[PDB]
Amino acid sequence: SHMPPNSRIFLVISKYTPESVLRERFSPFGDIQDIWVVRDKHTKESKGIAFVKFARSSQACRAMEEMHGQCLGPNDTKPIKVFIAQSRSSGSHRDVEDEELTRIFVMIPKSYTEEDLREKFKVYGDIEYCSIIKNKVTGESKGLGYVRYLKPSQAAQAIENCDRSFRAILAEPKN
DNA sequence: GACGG
DNA sequence: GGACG
Repeated sequence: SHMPPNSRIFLVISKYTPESVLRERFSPFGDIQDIWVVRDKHTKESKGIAFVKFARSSQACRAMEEMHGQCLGPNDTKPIKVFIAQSRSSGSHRDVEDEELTRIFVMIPKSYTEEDLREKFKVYGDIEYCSIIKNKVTGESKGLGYVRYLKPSQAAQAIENCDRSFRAILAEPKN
């Protein structure tokens, strides 16, 4: 229902954009599992808010990257906003920032240098920065590393496609 | 502009 | 198994 994480997008749309237009415009980006136009309890009208759940986080991220800022109708004045949605549990409505989506955390052989890591992970997208966690006295690698990509979908692709022995997960922010 | 079926 | 002087 909510698996995998970061596979649901949050939309700020026109109150007059129906679910069918969301399906037509967002289905190219992946396997849609649920489209949900949020309606006001008292008027039963759209609040101008929607959720779209995709089968993969990479699909949700590509949808966000391509569709944020687009318009969906002639009567629509403002562009739509598309974010990765917060979970139902907790998630105090705060917008997920791109910095929380672009960096992955991997287990790697001790022999890897930062350029070895970049070589193995450049195939999933444009890498902004690679680092390896080392003993800062001796310089020896602790076998853990970070890869930050330019786009959230690139980090999602890496997590979904790289060898399972890397144990690739989204990296928590430092603070 | 944030949570149903 | 797992975290950034």
